[PDB]
Amino acid sequence: GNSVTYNTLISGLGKAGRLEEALELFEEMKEKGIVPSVVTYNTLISGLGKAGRLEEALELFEEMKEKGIVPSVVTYNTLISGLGKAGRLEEALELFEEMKEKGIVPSVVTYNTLISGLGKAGRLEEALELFEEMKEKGIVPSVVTYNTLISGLGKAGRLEEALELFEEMKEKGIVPSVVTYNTLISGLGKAGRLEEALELFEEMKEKGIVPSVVTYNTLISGLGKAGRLEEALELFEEMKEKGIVPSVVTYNTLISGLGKAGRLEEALELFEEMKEKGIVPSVVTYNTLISGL
Repeated sequence: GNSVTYNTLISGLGKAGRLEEALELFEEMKEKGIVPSVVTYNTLISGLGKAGRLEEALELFEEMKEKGIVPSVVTYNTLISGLGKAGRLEEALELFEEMKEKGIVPSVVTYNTLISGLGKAGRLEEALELFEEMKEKGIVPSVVTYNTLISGLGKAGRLEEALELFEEMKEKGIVPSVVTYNTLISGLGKAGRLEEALELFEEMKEKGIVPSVVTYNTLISGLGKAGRLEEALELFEEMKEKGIVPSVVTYNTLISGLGKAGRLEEALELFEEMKEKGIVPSVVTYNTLISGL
C-alpha cells in the first residue's frame, strides 16, 4: 500500500460515510511521513465539512498549504461553503481573497455562496459589489444569486434597484423563481402599488411558473383594502379554478373586505364554503360578522 490505494480506499470510506476511520487513516498516512494526494484532501475535507467538523478541516487545509499542495476550486468552494453555513463570513471572504491572490478562479457557485452568506447576514451593500465584480468578470448570475439579491433588497426596502435587477433579470434570459415574484409582490404590496404589482403578476403567470398561495393572499389583501372587490373575487374563484388552497388568512381577508362592503349573504355562504374545506375560523372573522349587523 503506497498512495492511490489509500486514496481510493478513502474514496470508499468517504462515500460510505466511514469518515473518522478515514481521518485515522490519514493519521497513519502522516505518522510514517507520507504525502497524500490533493484528491484525498479534497474529499476528506469535504466530509469534514458536511459533518460540521470545520476547524479541523481548516487546520488540515493549512497543513496542505505547508505541503505545497495547490487547492482547486472545489476545495476552497467547500471551505467557503462551510464557513458560510456557520456564517463565519468575513474569514471566508478573507480566504476568498487568498484564492484570487493565488490565481485560482472563483467559480459561479463560489460567488453564489458568498452572496448567500452576506445576504443572510444582511450586509448587502458589501455583496452587491461582489456581484458586480461577478458580472465584470463575466460569470453568469444564476437564479440563486439574483433571487438572493432580490430578497435582500426586498427586506432592505431598496425596492427600486431590485426591480431593476428583476427587469434586467428576465431580459438577460434567466427564469425568475416563484419565491422571487411572491417577494416582489410583498414589495409592491407593502408600498400599496397595485398596478405595477398586478402587471408583474401578469408577467409571471405568462412564463410557466405557478404563484404560491401567499401571492394570491397578499394580493387580495391589498385589493382587500383597495375596494376593487370584484377582480379579487375574480382572482379567488380563479384561485379555485387553479387548485391552490385558500389559507385562513385569505378567506378572512375576503370575508373582511366583504364585511367592509356589506353584501352579507355572499360572505355567509363564503363562510360555509370556508368550513367545508377544513379551517380554523379566526375570531377576527367572527367579529367581522359582528361589525356588519
